[PDB]
Amino acid sequence: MKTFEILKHLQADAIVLFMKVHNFHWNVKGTDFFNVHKATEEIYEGFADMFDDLAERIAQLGHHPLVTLSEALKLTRVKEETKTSFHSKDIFKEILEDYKHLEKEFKELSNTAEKEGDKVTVTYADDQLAKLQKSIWMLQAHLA
Amino acid sequence: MKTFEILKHLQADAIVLFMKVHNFHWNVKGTDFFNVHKATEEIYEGFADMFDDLAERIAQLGHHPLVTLSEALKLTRVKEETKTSFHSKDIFKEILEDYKHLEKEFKELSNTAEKEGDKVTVTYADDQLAKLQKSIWMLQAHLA
Amino acid sequence: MKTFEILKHLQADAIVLFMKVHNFHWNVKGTDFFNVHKATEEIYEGFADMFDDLAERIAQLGHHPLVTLSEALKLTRVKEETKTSFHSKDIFKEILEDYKHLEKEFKELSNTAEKEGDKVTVTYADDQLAKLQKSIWMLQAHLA
Amino acid sequence: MKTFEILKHLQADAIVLFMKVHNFHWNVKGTDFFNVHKATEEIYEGFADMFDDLAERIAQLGHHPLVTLSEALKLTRVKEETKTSFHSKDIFKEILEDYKHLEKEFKELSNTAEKEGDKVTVTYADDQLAKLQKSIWMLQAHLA
Amino acid sequence: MKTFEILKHLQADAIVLFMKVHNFHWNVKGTDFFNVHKATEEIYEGFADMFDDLAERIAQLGHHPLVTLSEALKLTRVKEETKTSFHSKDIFKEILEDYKHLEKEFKELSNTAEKEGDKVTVTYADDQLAKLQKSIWMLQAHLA
Amino acid sequence: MKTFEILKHLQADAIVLFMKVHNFHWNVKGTDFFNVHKATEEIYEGFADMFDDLAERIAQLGHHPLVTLSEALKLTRVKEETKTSFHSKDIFKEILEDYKHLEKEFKELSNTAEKEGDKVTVTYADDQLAKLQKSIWMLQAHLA
Amino acid sequence: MKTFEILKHLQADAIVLFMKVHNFHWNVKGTDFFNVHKATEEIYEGFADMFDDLAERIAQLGHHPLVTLSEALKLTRVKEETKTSFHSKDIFKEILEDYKHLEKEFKELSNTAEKEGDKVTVTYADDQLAKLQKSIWMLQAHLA
Amino acid sequence: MKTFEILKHLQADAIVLFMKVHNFHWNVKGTDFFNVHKATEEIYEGFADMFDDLAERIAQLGHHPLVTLSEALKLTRVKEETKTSFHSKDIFKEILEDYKHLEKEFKELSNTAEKEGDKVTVTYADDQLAKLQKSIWMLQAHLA
Amino acid sequence: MKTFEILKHLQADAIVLFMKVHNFHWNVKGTDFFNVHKATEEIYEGFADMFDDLAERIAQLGHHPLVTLSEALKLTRVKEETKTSFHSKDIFKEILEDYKHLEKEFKELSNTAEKEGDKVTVTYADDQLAKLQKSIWMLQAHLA
Amino acid sequence: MKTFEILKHLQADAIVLFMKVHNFHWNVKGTDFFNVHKATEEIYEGFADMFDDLAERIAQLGHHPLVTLSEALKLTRVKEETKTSFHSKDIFKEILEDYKHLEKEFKELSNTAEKEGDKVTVTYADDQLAKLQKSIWMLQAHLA
Amino acid sequence: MKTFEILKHLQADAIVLFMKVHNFHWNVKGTDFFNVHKATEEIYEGFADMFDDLAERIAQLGHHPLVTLSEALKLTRVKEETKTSFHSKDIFKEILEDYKHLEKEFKELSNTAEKEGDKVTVTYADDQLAKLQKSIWMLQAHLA
Amino acid sequence: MKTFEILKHLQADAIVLFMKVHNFHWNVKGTDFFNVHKATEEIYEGFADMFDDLAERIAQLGHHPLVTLSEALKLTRVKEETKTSFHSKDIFKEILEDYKHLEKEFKELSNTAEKEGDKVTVTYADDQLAKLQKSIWMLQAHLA
Ligand SMILES: [Fe+3]
Ligand SMILES: [Fe+3]
Ligand SMILES: [Fe+3]
Ligand SMILES: [Fe+3]
Ligand SMILES: [Fe+3]
Ligand SMILES: [Fe+3]
Ligand SMILES: [Fe+3]
Ligand SMILES: [Fe+3]
Ligand SMILES: [Fe+3]
Ligand SMILES: [Fe+3]
Ligand SMILES: [Fe+3]
Ligand SMILES: [Fe+3]
Ligand SMILES: [Fe+3]
Ligand SMILES: [Fe+3]
Ligand SMILES: [Fe+3]
Ligand SMILES: [Fe+3]
Repeated sequence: MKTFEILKHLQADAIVLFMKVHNFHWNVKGTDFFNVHKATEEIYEGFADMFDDLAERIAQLGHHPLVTLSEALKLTRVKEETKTSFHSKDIFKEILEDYKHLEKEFKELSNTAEKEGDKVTVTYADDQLAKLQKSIWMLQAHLA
Repeated sequence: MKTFEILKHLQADAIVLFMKVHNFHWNVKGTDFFNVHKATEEIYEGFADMFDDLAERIAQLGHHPLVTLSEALKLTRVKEETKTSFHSKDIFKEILEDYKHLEKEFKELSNTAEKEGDKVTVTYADDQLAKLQKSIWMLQAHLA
Repeated sequence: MKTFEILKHLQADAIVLFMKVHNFHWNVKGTDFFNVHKATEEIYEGFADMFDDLAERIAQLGHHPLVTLSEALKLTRVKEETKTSFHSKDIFKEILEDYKHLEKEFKELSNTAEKEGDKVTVTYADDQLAKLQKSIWMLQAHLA
Repeated sequence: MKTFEILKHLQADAIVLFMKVHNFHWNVKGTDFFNVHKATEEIYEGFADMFDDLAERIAQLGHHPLVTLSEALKLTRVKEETKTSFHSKDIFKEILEDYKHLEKEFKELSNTAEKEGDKVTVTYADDQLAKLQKSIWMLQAHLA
Repeated sequence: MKTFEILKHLQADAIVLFMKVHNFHWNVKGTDFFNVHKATEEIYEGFADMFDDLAERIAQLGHHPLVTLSEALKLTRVKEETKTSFHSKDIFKEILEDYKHLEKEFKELSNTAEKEGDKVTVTYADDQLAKLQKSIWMLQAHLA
Repeated sequence: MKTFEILKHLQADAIVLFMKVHNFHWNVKGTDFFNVHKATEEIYEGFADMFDDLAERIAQLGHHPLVTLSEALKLTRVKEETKTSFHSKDIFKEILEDYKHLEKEFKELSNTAEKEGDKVTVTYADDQLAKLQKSIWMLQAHLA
Repeated sequence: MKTFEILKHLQADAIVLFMKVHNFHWNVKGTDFFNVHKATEEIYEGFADMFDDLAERIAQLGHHPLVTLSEALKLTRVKEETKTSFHSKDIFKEILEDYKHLEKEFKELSNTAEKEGDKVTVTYADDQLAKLQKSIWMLQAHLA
Repeated sequence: MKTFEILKHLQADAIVLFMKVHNFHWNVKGTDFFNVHKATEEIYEGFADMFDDLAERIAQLGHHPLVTLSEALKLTRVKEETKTSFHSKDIFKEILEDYKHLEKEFKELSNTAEKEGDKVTVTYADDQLAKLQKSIWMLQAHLA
Repeated sequence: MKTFEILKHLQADAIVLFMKVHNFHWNVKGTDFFNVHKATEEIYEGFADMFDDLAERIAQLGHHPLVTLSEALKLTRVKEETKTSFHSKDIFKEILEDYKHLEKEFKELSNTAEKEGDKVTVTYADDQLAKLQKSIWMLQAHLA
Repeated sequence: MKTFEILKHLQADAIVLFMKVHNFHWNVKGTDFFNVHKATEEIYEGFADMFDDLAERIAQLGHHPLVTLSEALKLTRVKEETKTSFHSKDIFKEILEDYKHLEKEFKELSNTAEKEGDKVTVTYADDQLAKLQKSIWMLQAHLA
Repeated sequence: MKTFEILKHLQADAIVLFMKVHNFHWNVKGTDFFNVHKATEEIYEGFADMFDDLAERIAQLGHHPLVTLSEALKLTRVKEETKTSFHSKDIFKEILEDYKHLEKEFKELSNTAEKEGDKVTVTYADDQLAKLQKSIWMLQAHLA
Repeated sequence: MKTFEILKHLQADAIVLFMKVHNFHWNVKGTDFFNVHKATEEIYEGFADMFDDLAERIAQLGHHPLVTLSEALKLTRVKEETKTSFHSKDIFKEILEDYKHLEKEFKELSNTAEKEGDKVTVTYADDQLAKLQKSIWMLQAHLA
């Protein structure tokens, strides 16, 4: 699996997670509501940035980003969430597991782009790893 | 078709159009590139607001917003765009036709919510009509 | 009961609730203290805006707003709170019930002002309903 | 008289009042000069917004806004002011009477647009009524 | 009369004056309307800060602030104003006399808190005296 | 023709051009719509500043600015535009010719005010020439 | 009297007027107190800028600005004000007469600097004339 | 123990608490993570201000602030925390006890500086007491 | 010498020092020019604040501030500086000695206002001491 | 060719391109004038940053940046543009080819600095590649 | 030598001085490093503004600005600096002499543009003289 | 020595240098006082950021940051400074040598993290090297 393919799969994961976290946003229950509600807004606004970043990296490489939701659904490795009620504990557990998935995928992006001498994608992959590793650390602490 | 059903169909249209306009964003060609590129960013940021607005209106009404992309695709009336190259003329024509569709749908939202005495949804529907009518006017002028 | 009378009763409720929520502000206990303390500040600052809005709507209609606390106490439908210690759960339950009361009263304001052809008051009533319905939704979620 | 006709007459009134209030701006006498001078600036900047708002509402409806001063003068119901010296009392009396005129005209705009099912114009008419009713209240108080 | 008692009486005066000055705000007549209207807004926003400051000082001392309007009315030394029409001269005279009252009361707060070694309350009392003495000076000049 | 007369004729031209450019604003057609629409807004906001500047210069000189639209129409040298549809090319050509006219008139203002020793008007005339010469240069480039 | 001499006399007038207007600031009586108090602050902050501007112009010319109050008093043409109570009418009359004096002096600065080919001082003199002529116009209107 | 000695001991406590609270910052566990994490950042940024304030007060008095960590450790009365995992409850209890300690020490600073006639240090001590008393109140409420 | 007398003498010192430091501002020589030039601007802007503060404190006490430069010169204890060339070393030495003078005078203000029970003036005196003691410390370091 | 040599050649290219793009800025013709004019300003402001960045990287490495235009002209690989009239199409083609050149040169900077273990220059080279690749993508789209 | 020729020679001087001052920026030695480094940045950012100003003035006059570095070098009267190490004293001396040169050249620009009746260029020349005369004054003081 | 060990030693160096530079801050002597005083504040605010950055990197790696000053003192390689008086020359020499030390240590962090495939730490190490290399360059210039 080569660089543009990894990016396209990640673009698909970003839009799917943009959606899944909106679900958490709307359907969180319990007294720390304002907190989760606030934090989920910042998270899905991050996914939409990731989505746009990945797409423009694909274009700059000479390839076509994904341009439909059905292609997103075809290419994603993320399970969509159908439940409609959550406490902060359940939401943080879900987001953690997805963060861990993305962390593995950005690690492969980094390593594969290095093998092809694509320095700009390495730098981009390494910047996302830094953000993911920090969020994973924080979420791991929420659950302890 | 009752108020929450109309809202849910519109929520589905917003996410699908959020995606379609990203396509225009990435794939516009020609010398007014910066202009289109800039304008499409403002448009899909509007769809994501519309998406979140509609969802929270659905929740406040006691119902569940849509929480998956496959439900978006099931409920939408919008055709997804598979082409990957455009000039500003082609993009503006597409966006106009979709604006006209939404304008009809928000008109039905307004009228149906009035029949049920749902004043808050009327006000919301009427605010979106004002924005749509202004954008339609402007787009109609781009194409003249 | 006619438009200016409904407004005056609501003006009385706003000042009384401005006070009741200060009580919650000062007397909240437990580890989410900063959260409640912050949120109550935003709530009673909203009541004081509501108080000033209702008063100036009364004046514009040709009538006198209420100008004393004893008239507030005479006209209010809100029970004053004498307790001086609370957790976030108790505070959110109280505020919800009062929000529901105001929501019924703004609904009557809307309907009565429509019967008299007072469009400006309808618009104002409908704007407050939108805010109340959103806050009710959120508070209902805090308690689930 | 139908919706676009009422709007066009109002567009004509806005430009004429934009001018009349500049006259007050320049020609106010007495020790509260800074006050009037300041307030008239805010008033004619409001008329120019009203002028541009009405024009773009006319365009969105499929019709042509007025595009010349002589058409403004043909269609206006406002008497132009030829005097060149005033105290604050004289200025506030003039502006009040014109505000009352506009308030009647926006009331007809609201009612006529309702009869045609033009929701966006109703909302716009109702927003201007709210501003006019507040300014009328204040000006009525200046003169008491 | 000991420190917390003086504070509680002052808390009662602040809410009562918050109300009385709203009356001036709404019911001022004459050509300097914008001025009074503006100044009264800044004054009652000061009383609400004073109200919240005094309450939190009471809490920090281990005691309960007042939490109802009827307790405000029981403890206040301020006469509520029932009239509903004023010129700037009448309003400034009223506010001056109330400022003088508060100045005497904050002087006693300062002296009593010194006798108990309550340095934080002294500093707070002395800060309010500085504000009151400046406002008294200015109001005394309005009336000369 | 003496200084105050030249200023008054220019005041008349500014209001007439304020109007003519609103026409361009509303009635521009073609794909660079956002651009023209944006630029015309900045242009007529400049004319309204010019209008107010000229008027206050007239007042400071001891004379009366023009205070009616019919006096504007009597004194102007600008032809009002009755057409209601344009491309950017047609709009820029129109605005250029009017800029050239104003440039000649501000040159006469400068020279005549110098002959009377009116230094403040010279400085003002010279500042407007600088702005006009820059805009003329730019518009001349649009059409090449 | 040559350029640096005119500047030095003006520097002396600026500091003396800085002081005289502080007197007005502190000692104004009557209900428009806030207005005068505000306006005098802006006026003496202008004199202190004028003072610093004139001084640095003197230095740039190779000469020494005045560096003591007694030299200010020796060189000034302004009468110091010993009274300690005023209404807005008395204050505006005083400031007008001093503005007229400065206007004559800046006119001589302009003409003398022209005779010596000192373009920078001309430009500076002409900028102060513009400010003075505008303030004179406004003050003349306060007194009508 | 004289004024500069009390200040130096407090400087030592501030740096030690700056460190201890970083520990809480990094090692907090549980779902209100964002809250604690946020609040601890604001707390240790306060200690570093206190540290710099105390040091510059010592210098202004003619003495040397502490300039090494080992001198901090020699002079501090605060126990360093070696544990590396906490919930919000444990953190708030720790911070409260340290706040109470500092409150006693600033009380002695105030009283000792009064005995020496050092007014600036009294004012500084009294300002820190106000902040400490407010934070103690809030923390006491977190634990109820 | 009683409180208002001490204040009036200090008002006289502030205006005289405002002037003396302008001299330093204009006439500093050497390579750290920008530094001194910058710092002197901040210093004389402080004196003008001190001047206005002292004056309004005098007024609030029922007395007349000084309103002429000749009264400033009569009452000041500060020697005016006639030299017109300095290095940073000479300027800092001068400013230090004047700071020390003011520090003694504000100490007497504090002590005398305490004897009369004038708490607001004490607080004001103590705030100026804090600023003076900090500046003295810094200037003493410049010269070491 | 070693790291400092590559940097110095790039410094020479940046100043030469800073100049060439000013030419485009001034001499662009056609109706999208504002667009090009705006974009060229942002481009040559980027070259001047690149120029200063490269120079300070050279200095930090122990070597001398280029300090004359004739050394710029000696070392540059960029052809200077002598034509003085362009449409947006011609300008974008020119800038693209130069962007491609710089992209090759920054790729060599990256690879050579890696061979010498100069991590800071690699990071800097990789950051410029990211910017260049994005601009190349966009310009390539302008021309399609 | 006529107006456009003088401007073009000055454009050449601005780019050459932009470069020479970058040299000072990078190569200043000694403890006031931050100061020089800061000041040189502000100076060469001024030259680049001067460069762009002169160029656009040339274009507005109907002529071609210089568009290559070799034309800059051909037309300049400024000696390029080849040294690569300086103290603040050496840098300020260099910049002063170049400021004096530009001051003579802008004086000729002013006088020649007056002879041709080119008012806009006079105003521009006179504005640059004001800036140059102020900087010359300051630099002359650095060296005393 | 492995990655987390290098980070922990650096965390210890950051807190120790945070302290040492406070010493320079407080105890600098001579006329460029404001400069050093300002620069040291920016430097120790950088160390506290470095301290917090290193700590959170340690936590994200699964290890415990240092949480006591005595552990800082145990692990540091930096000599604490006991002197209490300095000129800018002495301070800059000290800070340079410590910057050089940190530069060697961040180089080892980079190389060791590369050997373990820890990309996020490499990126972080390389970002600190860039800052250190720039500061070293500047400090080296201060001392030349
Ligand atoms: Fe994008
Ligand atoms: Fe939301
Ligand atoms: Fe209000
Ligand atoms: Fe518009
Ligand atoms: Fe609305
Ligand atoms: Fe509060
Ligand atoms: Fe105006
Ligand atoms: Fe000018
Ligand atoms: Fe200055
Ligand atoms: Fe400090
Ligand atoms: Fe204080
Ligand atoms: Fe004042
Ligand atoms: Fe730089
Ligand atoms: Fe430009
Ligand atoms: Fe942190
Ligand atoms: Fe990076």
